[PDB]
Amino acid sequence: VEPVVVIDGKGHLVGRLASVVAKQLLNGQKIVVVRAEELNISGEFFRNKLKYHDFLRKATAFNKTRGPFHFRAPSRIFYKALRGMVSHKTARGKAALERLKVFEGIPPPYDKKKRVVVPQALRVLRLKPGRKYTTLGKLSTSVGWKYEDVVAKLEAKRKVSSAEYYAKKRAFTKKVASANATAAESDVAKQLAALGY
Amino acid sequence: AESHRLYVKGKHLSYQRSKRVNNPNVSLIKIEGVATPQDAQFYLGKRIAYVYRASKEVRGSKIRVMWGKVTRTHGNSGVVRATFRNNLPAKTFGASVRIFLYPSNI
Amino acid sequence: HFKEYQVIGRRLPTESVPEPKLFRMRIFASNEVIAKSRYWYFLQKLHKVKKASGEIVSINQINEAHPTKVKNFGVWVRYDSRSGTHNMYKEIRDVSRVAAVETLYQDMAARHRARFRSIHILKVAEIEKTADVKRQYVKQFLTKDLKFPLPHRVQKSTKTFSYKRPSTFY
Amino acid sequence: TKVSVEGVNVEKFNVEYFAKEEIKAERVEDQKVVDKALIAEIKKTPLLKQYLSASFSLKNGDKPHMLKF
Amino acid sequence: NWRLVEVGRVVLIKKGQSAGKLAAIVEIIDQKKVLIDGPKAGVPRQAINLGQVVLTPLTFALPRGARTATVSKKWAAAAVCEKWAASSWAKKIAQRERRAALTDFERFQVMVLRKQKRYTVKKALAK
RNA sequence: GCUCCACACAGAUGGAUACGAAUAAGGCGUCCUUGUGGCGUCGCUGAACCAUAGCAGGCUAGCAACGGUGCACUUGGCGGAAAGGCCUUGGGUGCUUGCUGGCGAAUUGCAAUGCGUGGGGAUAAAUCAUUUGUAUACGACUUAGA
RNA sequence: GCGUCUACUGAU
RNA sequence: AGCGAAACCACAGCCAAGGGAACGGGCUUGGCAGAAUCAGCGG
RNA sequence: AAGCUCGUAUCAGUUUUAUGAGUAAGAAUGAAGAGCUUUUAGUGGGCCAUUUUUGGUAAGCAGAACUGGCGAUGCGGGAUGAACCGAACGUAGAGUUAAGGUGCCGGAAUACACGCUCAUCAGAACAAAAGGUGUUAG
RNA sequence: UUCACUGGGCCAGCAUCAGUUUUGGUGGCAGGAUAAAUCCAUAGGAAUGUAGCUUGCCUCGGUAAGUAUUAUAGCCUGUGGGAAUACUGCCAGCUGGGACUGAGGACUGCGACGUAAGUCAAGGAUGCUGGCAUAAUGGUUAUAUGCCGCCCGUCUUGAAA
Repeated sequence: VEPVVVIDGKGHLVGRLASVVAKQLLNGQKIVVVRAEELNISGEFFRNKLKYHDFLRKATAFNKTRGPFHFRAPSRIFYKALRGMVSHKTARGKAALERLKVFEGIPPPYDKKKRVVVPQALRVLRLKPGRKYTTLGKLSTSVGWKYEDVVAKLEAKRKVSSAEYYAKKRAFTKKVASANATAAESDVAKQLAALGY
Repeated sequence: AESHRLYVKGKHLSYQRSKRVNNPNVSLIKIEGVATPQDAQFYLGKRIAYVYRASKEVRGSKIRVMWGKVTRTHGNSGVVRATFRNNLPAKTFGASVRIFLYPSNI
Repeated sequence: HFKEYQVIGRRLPTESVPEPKLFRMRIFASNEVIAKSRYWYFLQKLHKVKKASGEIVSINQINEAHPTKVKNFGVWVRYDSRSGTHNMYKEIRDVSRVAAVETLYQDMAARHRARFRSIHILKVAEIEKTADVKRQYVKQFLTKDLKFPLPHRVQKSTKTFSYKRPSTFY
Repeated sequence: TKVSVEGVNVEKFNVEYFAKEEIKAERVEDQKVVDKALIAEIKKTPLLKQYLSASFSLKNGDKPHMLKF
Repeated sequence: NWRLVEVGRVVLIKKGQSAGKLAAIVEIIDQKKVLIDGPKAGVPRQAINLGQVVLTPLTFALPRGARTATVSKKWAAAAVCEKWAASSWAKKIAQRERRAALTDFERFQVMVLRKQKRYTVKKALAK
């Protein structure tokens, strides 16, 4: 129904989020993933790191650059995983993949726009409590991502520059809530209550 | 005034197919709000429609319309099989399609 | 679903010996055919009478007198695995015998990887008094006014998206 | 919603009532008579006139398979 | 602070033929399966798994192993049905059911009343 | 691009509807005891909120109103991550279905959805050409001249 | 770890 | 400056794994990378 | 291929019985298309698996009795294939299956219930005798 | 020449039909231990011991040890009373919805209804209507979309080479 769906990266499972997003993306639905640096992956951090340096040994013999490229950006690496879940070799797959956009954090104008989450892909709803998990934050930095510091630095400003907006909205809604509470008990108002409204 | 849409809007996923062979004669359509095959039973037999902006002005209006009918439910995900007197060009995978309420039976 | 059927054995009566040995036993199975097959298999090992010479007289179902009463069923089981056969004893807390045996089979498949082929039911009986439940994990539920929470509840939704990020409080 | 119909005669609107081969006067008179007869019934239920005059349309999130008619 | 399964706990069935009907826990069988009784609600006495039933935040006194008659007597004495109505659960369920049953004319009346209420609220604001 | 001459025209159908954050805890109000606090309450899915009535949505009269809102200016801040949007301040300009009336829908007849080109006038400069070496097997590149 | 017809090595 | 062949040519080429006698070059799974275009390690 | 009397008990990769260390059925089942004379093209091969073996050593193996597929064999599936599973074939419209599948590439439920396991590359023909103060149950 | 009626071919919508097939609602039957459940009564047993009472104790005159089998809750065993209901199977039961086929071509027959007359869903679609001659509609060509497709014939091939 929504022309564009913004999925919050925080708390999501990379494997489950990519699988569900791929099918929706292939059905003409535009999806914009945000906070890619906060995606969570099951298993111990060392375990996740282990299956990242494995493919360096097999890049290519004749010419290393003529083979797989070691990408470290949290946004693109998640896209790379989703790339393997779609028939990117076909023309339709390429067009569908163009719909998906991934950015670290929440860059504008998406900051002022609502975002959604995927209940069937939340790490907090599938991983057993107490089990080790990979946050993908230090992992990206541990493999050469040098933008984690900047992301953390400028994420606080966005939160600071957004908490006050919510306070102002809540203060504004108080007047509306009081008006509704005092406006109730009227003949017109009671009619809506009887009809389920 | 604000909204005139009477047709139900859905999405065309892909033709009925298998691991290797595909059958373009049976289209699969997704309908908003249909979660289970039981709900899809109401949408069976309805006239399906597709709208796209053509280039040549055949009759003043560039828009062109293709017609079809629902046949039966497909899968537990609420997908419904669709058939058209003119098969879709297969380039509309993931596009939006119009499903009319008529013929009504309620 | 599992079911309980009672079968008897009166292998064809030789001259001057009608109704021999009245071989009565109880069988747990889903349908009548499986019950009869398991009865024949058990007879072929407990004694030497073959199915060809045997004859099934009647098969009657046996329900539970109180299918709404929680009971601590005692279960004796003889089964086989990659090693030689060995008897086993277990206690299961269930309302009905059929449910108890179903859970017994599921547990045997879980931990012992056994199945219907390798599982033989010896006897099932109810525990009439407390403190007779040897298994601690079963006696645990017998404590006075046992109350426990269910933290971290799971939930499912038809929609593939949600704007709330609901908590698992429960 | 069901309005009373016994108060308006409809026996004249037979199959032959419609034919072709700039508005016929008798049809206009019959329509006016029918409207004036049904106005009395319509005036009973409040907001019924406005409800009829309002064109029906679907809204976002509507589920026709769940809507009750 | 969590809802605890115990004798006399009132529960709501989420799935099955008895969905939307209240029930009371008679005795816990194990961590996964418990026994419930809902004779006032009409659900027959039968065991059910915790997955198919959601625990409500209300409770009432009930002896362990109480039969159907005793369960009904305790249900009547505690008036848990009246407590359910005042709970947000019953209000939400009634609101959801009523909206789905609204006819087209009733829906139009709802729209008109909502417009009138919005106009009144706007008039009563920014005064 | 200033300008003249001359011709050519991957899927819109109400609203991406903004706090942070745990998931063995988290919001709203009360209430200062402003502390890791007391009290009522929320979830248990968005099955929600806003919005939606008028020939593809007209003309016209009255009441309450002075509220709601499309339109350009206007006092100004924020937004630098892919800033490209928010409003308020003031009148003006339309509507108001919040309420009460008058004018007409037909014949469409029982559905076939109903912004660039090829030629000039003025401006901008870069290769061509010469020179140069700081470059140089040969391309390429770097200096200088109305 | 350092000790003991696929390809471009200079190019448009 | 100008003239002016021949050998050969079913068609021909970005790679890793499977492919049975392994021939992989046209089958499958993944990763590559630029119309056009000099020049070669002592392959 | 041509001719005959035939139509049946001609018979049958089937089964049972009075009766072996098949005899007969005024038996069970099924095909109405069985024999006799004259001759007409083509045919002297193996591979894979099995009931037998000639014996097991790290290991050579040739000789050879038997039944199924390929031979001459499509199509669905095991993503990838001769030795696998179902299935053998007139062009077609309508619905249900088998193998094989249901997160995506892939058309199909991220279905229900029991517990099991965090592998420093778990999991989706051989070293398999032991070790763990690893875990779940007797 | 006054007129009145009427008209070829394309595909469709509508009502009811015959065949195939898919999925709902509902009623009536036979069996289980004449279902077992649940409920009522009856004689007994017990604690994971209901109340009362006793014994000592702080957050208060109630906190864990007793007598205690229903008391200021209830549970189980056997018996009697009575219905209900899951499951299975049946109805030559009723009632909708979703998809395709229209094939044959004046009566010879098998059947039902109806007093007869006649009718019918009874050995294959009947009737109304929509749109059109600058038509309706159809074909061809070059890309595009999803899938499939290893280059031809021969020859030693067990075959593959």
